[PDB]
This record gives sequence, C-alpha cells and structure tokens, in this order.
Amino acid sequence: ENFMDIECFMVLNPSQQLAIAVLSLTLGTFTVLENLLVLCVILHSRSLRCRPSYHFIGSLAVADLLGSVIFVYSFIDFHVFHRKDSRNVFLFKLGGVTASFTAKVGSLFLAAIDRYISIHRPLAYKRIVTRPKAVVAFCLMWTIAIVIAVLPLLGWNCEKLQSVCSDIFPHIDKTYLMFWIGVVSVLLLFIVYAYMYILWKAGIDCSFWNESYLTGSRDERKKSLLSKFGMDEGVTFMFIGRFDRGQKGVDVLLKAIEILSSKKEFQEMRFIIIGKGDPELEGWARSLEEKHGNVKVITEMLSREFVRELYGSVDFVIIPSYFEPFGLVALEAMCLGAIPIASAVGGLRDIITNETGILVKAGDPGELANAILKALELSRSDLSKFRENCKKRAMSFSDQARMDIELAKTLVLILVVLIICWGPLLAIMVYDVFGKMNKLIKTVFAFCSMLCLLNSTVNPIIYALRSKDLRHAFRSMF
Amino acid sequence: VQLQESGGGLVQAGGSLRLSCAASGTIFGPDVMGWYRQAPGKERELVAGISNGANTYYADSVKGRFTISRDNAKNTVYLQMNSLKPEDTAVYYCAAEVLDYTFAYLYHAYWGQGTQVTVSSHH
Ligand SMILES: C[C@H](NC(=O)C(C)(C)Oc1ccc(C(F)(F)F)cn1)[C@@H](Cc1ccc(Cl)cc1)c1cccc(C#N)c1
Repeated sequence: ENFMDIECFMVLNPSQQLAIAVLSLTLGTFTVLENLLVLCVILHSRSLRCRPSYHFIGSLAVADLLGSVIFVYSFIDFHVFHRKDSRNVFLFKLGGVTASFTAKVGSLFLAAIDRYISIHRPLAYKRIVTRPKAVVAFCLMWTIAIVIAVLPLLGWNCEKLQSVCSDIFPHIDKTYLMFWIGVVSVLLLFIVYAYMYILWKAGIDCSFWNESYLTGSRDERKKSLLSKFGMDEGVTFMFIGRFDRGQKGVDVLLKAIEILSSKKEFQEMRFIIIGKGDPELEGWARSLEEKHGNVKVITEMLSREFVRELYGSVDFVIIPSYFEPFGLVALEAMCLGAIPIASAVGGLRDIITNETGILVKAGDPGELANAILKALELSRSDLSKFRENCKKRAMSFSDQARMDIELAKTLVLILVVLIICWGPLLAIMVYDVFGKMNKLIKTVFAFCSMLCLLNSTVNPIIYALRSKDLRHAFRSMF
Repeated sequence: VQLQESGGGLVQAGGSLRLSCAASGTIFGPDVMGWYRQAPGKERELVAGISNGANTYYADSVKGRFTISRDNAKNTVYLQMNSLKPEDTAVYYCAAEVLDYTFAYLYHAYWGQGTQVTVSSHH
C-alpha cells in the first residue's frame, strides 16, 4: 500500500538505517549529476548533436534520468517527509519507472535499426536516415512508452476493474502487468537476435577481401592461374564488369586490345575479360579470344571466392568506366594488391591517387593503350611498393565500417548489461503474475530492486570507456 | 521495385521539357538512376546518369544541355532538357540499378515503360 517501504518486505536491523539512507542519497545524487553531465556534454557539442547515430545515447541518458529522480524524490516523499502515498502518486511513480525501462528498450531498438542500416547497407545510410526521420522515430518511441506507462492511470488499475489483483505491487492488476512484461520481453528477444545477426554477418562480410584467405605467393598463384587457362607466364591484365555501351567502356578496352595487337609487345601481355551483356560485345570478345592465343573471355557467372583469387593473381586491373559512381571494383582490387588502371571519372577520380594507380581520360582508346604500355614498362621493376600502397589506401577507405562495428559492440555491451541488471526482477515479476508469491521471493525482489539504480549508474560509465568523441567533447567543455 | 514515368510528350525545337520517374521499393529503392533513349532503327543508349548529389554523368552529345536531379521526399528522379534538337526524337526509359556492396559484379537493373518524345522543327 506504500511505495518503497523496506520494512514491509524484510525486517531490517535498526542499527543501519542511516548507512542505507546515506548510501541511497550518494548513489541517487551521483546518478543525477552524472546524467545531467551527460546531457550537457551531448547537447553543448555540435559534432555529437549533428550525428543521428549517437542520438540513442541522449535518449538513454534521459531514460537514465527518469528512473533516477523518481527514485530519490520517492525517498524524500517517504523518509524525511513522512507523508503517505495516495493511488495517483504511486501510479505516477510506477509509470515513471516503467516508462524509463520501455524508453531504454525502444532506444536500443532504434539504435539496432540504425546499426543495421549503417553497417549492412552503407550506400543508403547517408540518405535514408537523417535529422527529421530520426527525431520523429525517437519522438514516437518516447510517446508510445509514455502512453503504455500512463494506461493504468486512465482506468486500468486494480481498483476500477475489481478483478484479481497483483501482490508485488498494489493498485494494479495482473493483466496490465502481463501485457507490459510480454511486450518488453518480446522486444528484448528481438533485440538480442538482431544484434547477434548484425555482429555475425558483418564479421565475415567486412573482412572478406583480405589477402589472408589466399595460400601461396603471388608468382606461383599467377602461374597456376595462367596454366589453368593454358597460357604462358607474362604480365596479366584483368577486366570484370558489364558488357554494355555507355555504362562500362568495355568497347574501349576491346579497341585498345585491337590497337596493341599491331605491336610487338602484345605477345608478352595476357588479357582476361569477364562479363555478361550485349550479344554483340560478347561475340566481339569471343572473336578476339579465337584470334589471339593470349586473350581469355569468361561469360558464365562466377563465385565470390573465385574472383577473390583472380584479384590475388593478376598484376593489373583495367576499369575503363564511363560512369562509375562508387568505384567498388577499384576498392576490391586494391584490397587484394592489384594495381588499378581506371578512367579518371566519378569515384575513380578520388579513390585512386596519382601514386597508387594510373588514370586516363574517359572514352579514349589511345590513352588506355599508352597507359597499358606504361604499366608493362613499370612491370619490369618491382611492384611491391605499389601493392603495399594500394593495400594501405584500400584499407584506409574502410575505416568507417570498423568504427560502425565498434559502435555496434558498444550497443551490445549496453544491451547485455541491461539484461543482466533487469533479469532477476523481470523473472520475479513473471513469478508474481504466474503462480504463488511468498515472502522469500519478496525479499529477493527487494534485494535485486537496487540493480535498476546500479544500471542507471553504470550506463554513462561505459560511454567514457567506449565513445572517444564523447570524451573529446567533455574535454572541450573543460 | 516499380518504376513509373511522367512528363512525356511532343515539343517544338529549341523548347524545354521535363520528365519525372518514380520508384517504389523496400529499402532506399534504386541505388543508381539513369535515363536511356532509343531512336527508331537504333539501339538504346545512356543519355544521363546519377547516384546522389553532384556525382552525375552526361552523354558526350548532350553535355551542357541536359540536367538531372534526384529527390528523397518522394524518391524520384527529374530530367530537364532545354533547347531541344530534332535528333532527340526517341523513346525514353528510366533505369534503376541496385548494386550489392559486398561484391560489385552482382547488380539488378530495372527498366520502366518509357515515353515517346518527338522534336518538331516547326509548329
Ligand atoms: C528502489 C525501488 N525498490 C523498492 O521500492 C522496494 C521493492 C520496496 O524495495 C526496496 C529496495 C531498495 C530500497 C532502499 F533501501 F534502497 F531504499 C528500499 N526498498 C524501486 C521500485 C520499483 C518500481 C517498479 C519497478 Cl518495475 C521496479 C522497482 C525503484 C523506485 C524508483 C526508481 C527505480 C529505478 N531507478 C526503482
């Protein structure tokens, strides 16, 4: 009938009320001051507030406030001021606590959705989620948490229904408690599954284009690949893409091969062309394959691993693209130590610098011819420096994904500490709604009910341990 | 995904015209938008292309005359041409490419219905 009455649940030795009270005061004030510190840091910094991906932290901090103040005020409303609690204020406090927990769960939900978008769909993260979509989503999350918190005040209490009534908390019924615990539990299960799937899929997909998956040296790999195609050892060139006119300049490559066919150095060259598309270009490539004995054309669909090996074996990769927005082929080539010879247009203009690879103008077979000749000239010397520089640059463009994975790991840590802190309490609520309700379980509930405040204590501690940008903003504040 | 065109029709030489192509997908819909044109007795060719922002590409015969833009409020692509030439009479299609990040060779191309655009020298 009274909120936060320790003597109701367990008999406490009268020698340590002062110690319990002062510990509760220190913990509550520490939580409140550190949460306001987190809000001040996250709001006074332009860099963090302009990033939607960190928004959840603020939301969590707000939730960390909502469960904290309602704690300490309820200590003031009972101990130092001996006023009793009516039905309305008790339901208000219970709604505040439940709103804090539901807001934490929903913030983790929006954070998981954002993590999936940012990690596994990187080409859409910039343009799907922005300021208005994220702020609207967080607003609806907070409002739905608020309304499920407020539902018992509208007439879903134990008094009005006159039904079977809960024992662990008065003035509420079993049906509302079951509904709230069910939606929270199914949400948390979905979060666990989603974060496990995100961390599993991104583990193999991100670290896939590394040279650690290839066995043997580059020279013997190239020799084995060329012997598989029935060709002699030489400087190898690779093209992989789409057989069409306008998107990828494969016709430019074929014209360049025809131009080099008139020279004496063509017999040293080896050419591999992989693609599928217009039958005219396919027939043209087949005619060049039948004419010269150092040109191989592959049309059937290739697996990912096979193409990984091909990048690992060839010496140069030709990308004569007319319009290449993202330059993914260059990134995959340089991740596996292949020098790219690409047209200076689109992303290929700024992925490849003048030192890493060779850049030509778009649509000129002559410039491509001179570039291939210069590549063969450079192949006389050692190309290990080019390989290492291309690998370094390609790994440099992948730095965003690793930070996204680190943020996902921080979110997983937040979720698991939430689960650890709210496990026994949720299980005790399950035991209350389903089955009997004895005094020992009441004492266990009273003991583990401090884990919510401990959870609110430890949530902003790990932000400093994980978020470097939050530390930078805090240092800039001082 | 579903692709719809609008804005097709005849126009006099030296005029102006707009086409809008709308896409309906599940996640971000298309990744790369483009316009292709096909003249009678002539294979289809890429008039213009866009991914996002100022990362555009125009065919060498229409550079400085055509322009392309993208809108995220309705996830559409807008093609503007000014000073029409009488060799621009063709059927126009909007092409949507969804390409996978993990392995660049895989891609999905979706073609719309297309609209007939005729350029007349005199009214
Ligand atoms: C600490 C509150 N626990 C209790 O009131 C009961 C269950 C009576 O046991 C305790 C537990 C601790 C204390 C003490 F000594 F630390 F003040 C006193 N009583 C708990 C009551 C509670 C209400 C709803 C739920 Cl779902 C869980 C716990 C509460 C109160 C206010 C904020 C938060 C969070 N932050 C948690």
